[PDB]
Amino acid sequence: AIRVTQSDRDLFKHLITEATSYVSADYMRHANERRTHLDEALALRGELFG
Amino acid sequence: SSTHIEQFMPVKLAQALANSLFPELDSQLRAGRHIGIDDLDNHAFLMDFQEQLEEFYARYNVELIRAPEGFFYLRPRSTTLIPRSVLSELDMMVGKILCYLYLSPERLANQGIFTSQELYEELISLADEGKLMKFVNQRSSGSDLDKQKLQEKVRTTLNRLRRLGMVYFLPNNNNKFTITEAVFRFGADVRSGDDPREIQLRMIRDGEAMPV
Amino acid sequence: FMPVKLAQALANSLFPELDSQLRAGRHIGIDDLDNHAFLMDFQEQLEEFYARYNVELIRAPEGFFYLRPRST
Amino acid sequence: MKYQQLENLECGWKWAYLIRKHQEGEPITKYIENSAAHAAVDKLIKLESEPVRVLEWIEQHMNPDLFNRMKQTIRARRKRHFNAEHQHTRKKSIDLDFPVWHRLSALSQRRGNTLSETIVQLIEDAERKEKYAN
Amino acid sequence: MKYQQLENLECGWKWAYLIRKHQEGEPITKYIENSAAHAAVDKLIKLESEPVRVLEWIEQHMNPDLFNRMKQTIRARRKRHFNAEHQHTRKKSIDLDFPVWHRLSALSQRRGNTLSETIVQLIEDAERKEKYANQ
Amino acid sequence: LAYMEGGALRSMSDKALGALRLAVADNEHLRDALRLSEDPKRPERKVQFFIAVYQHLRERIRQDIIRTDDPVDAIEQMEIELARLTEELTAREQKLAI
DNA sequence: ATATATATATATATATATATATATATATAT
DNA sequence: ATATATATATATATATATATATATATATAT
DNA sequence: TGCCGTTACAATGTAACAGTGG
DNA sequence: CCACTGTTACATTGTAACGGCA
Repeated sequence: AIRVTQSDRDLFKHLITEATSYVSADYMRHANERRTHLDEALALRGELFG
Repeated sequence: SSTHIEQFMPVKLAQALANSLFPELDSQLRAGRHIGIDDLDNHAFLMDFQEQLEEFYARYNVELIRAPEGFFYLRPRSTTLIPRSVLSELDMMVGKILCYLYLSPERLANQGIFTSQELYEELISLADEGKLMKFVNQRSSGSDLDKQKLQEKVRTTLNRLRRLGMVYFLPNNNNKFTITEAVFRFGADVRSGDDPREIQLRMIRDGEAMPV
Repeated sequence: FMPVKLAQALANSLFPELDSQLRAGRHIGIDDLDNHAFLMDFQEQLEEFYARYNVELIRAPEGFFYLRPRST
Repeated sequence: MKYQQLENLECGWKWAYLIRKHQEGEPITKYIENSAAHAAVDKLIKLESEPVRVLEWIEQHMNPDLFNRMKQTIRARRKRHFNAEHQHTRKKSIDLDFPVWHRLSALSQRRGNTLSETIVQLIEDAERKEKYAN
Repeated sequence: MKYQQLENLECGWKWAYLIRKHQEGEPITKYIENSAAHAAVDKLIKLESEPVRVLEWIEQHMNPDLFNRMKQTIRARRKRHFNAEHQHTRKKSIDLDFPVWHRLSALSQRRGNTLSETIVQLIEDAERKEKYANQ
Repeated sequence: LAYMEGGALRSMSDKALGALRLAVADNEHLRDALRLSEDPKRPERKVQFFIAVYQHLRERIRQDIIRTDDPVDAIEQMEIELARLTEELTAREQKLAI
């Protein structure tokens, strides 16, 4: 029972931590580049109008 | 490719059917034996390859069914390829009583080991002595000869249930036994808090219980 | 694993009825064309399958098949 | 009907396509149970070198939803096979940067022409402008 | 180096390339003996979930022919994967009839520019005509 | 992570995928979802796979008391159970010795 | 009340695989 | 020119798993 | 309608050229 | 020099959508 429960706990911990690490990194990236692209686009729009 | 097991049978089902435990378990199951937690090897075998065996046995028009209590068994359908049979009303009395003893704390000192005498005493305590005796013999009025006849009938029904796995005789004693969780099936008509007359129809529709 | 031809014989849709009738002791003769042909074809494997049950699948000189239980 | 259909060729095409799809994981057969699907796939695998029986195999075990895709794939294969004989009937494939393609497709949709017709007209106009200047 | 090299991605790409090549029937192995080639392929198959060891399997049993095609294919796959992020960096595939493509390629080779550049110049001349018509 | 730049995020995502490849080889559909999650044209796929991981660990719960279906919550209950089992193991080995 | 069927356990003999020790011919150190 | 070490073959006998037959308890049915 | 040609793509693989830095 | 990378111009196969025609 001890062996099984320890294996289950280790598997859960590793899976959860690695999935969060894999996903949140790219999510934050996409957010940062989205902000940057919006900032870039505003100036072009302003110049274009005049 | 040809000469390849997946052509005819799934790999896990074939592995299960080729295991050394399969034949004894299959013969017992077809005989009507219920499987409880006590038969650790057989119970684990059923758990591991549970799905393969339900689909295999479906070919016989019989459902391998695991009750919520955790005991597997076979329920034949109306189109069963394996014959079907129903327990006697006295068998129901003894099974309900056995479930009571499983759940009864007064007999906790027994630690699960019970003698047929105690079972009969409890049966007469909860049932109607003479009106239950009526079934043993139509002309009974409390005669002690008929009393012994009822005791013998109860013993015989207990032996049959032992054959069904609801009860185990002790490794050396056939006069003492230990109850198994399978007995819970005798309460399937009351496990749900609804009107008895609707639950009986539900069960009979499901094939769980025919009438008499 | 399992013998391949044994898996083929067991998987055949005729197997459930024939198995029930054999375990019921019924004797399969030449009259049952489909069952007799199936047993003829797959005897080499059904003998082992039913020997796993400590039973013998016997083809009589007349030809009919049956199951003979051992002591075990 | 413009291109004549040849059985020993289109049947080999169909066999290769189905084997490719099976190797790719596509469910070739209509049988959900794995045993029947595997048996049919083995029949197909050993069925190589046979048009008259691969056609029947298709009629009997083929997945219903792949019929249209297989039909159009064979159509395209036939057309390409017949067009690949002569240089002028062949087709040249190129990759265009997204802005250039966007503008070209805008023009093509606007004028109702195809990409080939639109580019031909534009090149002819460029030549005409050259001659105008020259 | 313009594109970041990711080891755990390029390794998976390489493994998929090897497996695809093998199942296509080509001799990825450098072994002429059937048994050693089969064993090496089986080990590669076992290496599915361990892309890191795939580089070593390459250095031990990869056919010497395939270095150039390998280094070409993974390079192109990297470029395409990084360009696919944004539309404006993507590529569009189109098919052209032989006469049309012949004329276009002759014109491009005349002007010494890529096909996209030639199309840009052409569409820009057409749009200049349209613009002066509009004004 | 907000401070860092794209390169480090990409590198650590690659490392996480490397860990996952080992952590997922056993499963078939979860592994397939992980593989599909690699397309750069459809970032949402990533999130879907994440859900699957949860949608996996939810079914790995053993019995009712550990049905804190939030996987991150079951860790504490499981650690409590491991500690408990340690005490019973000590008692049981003492009993076996005697 | 007793004949009879059924399940279980033990003793007994068969058949096969395998480790042990010895005999014989050849190889190689003395 | 010799004797010891090796490889080969063989019988011995050791152990296991199988299959058979008999005794027993005892639960059923007339 | 269903087949049949036809177009416009998508995905991947290669050869060839141009750059870049060790 | 040499190797490794970025890029273009293809090929190859598959697919969905139009439109013609019996």
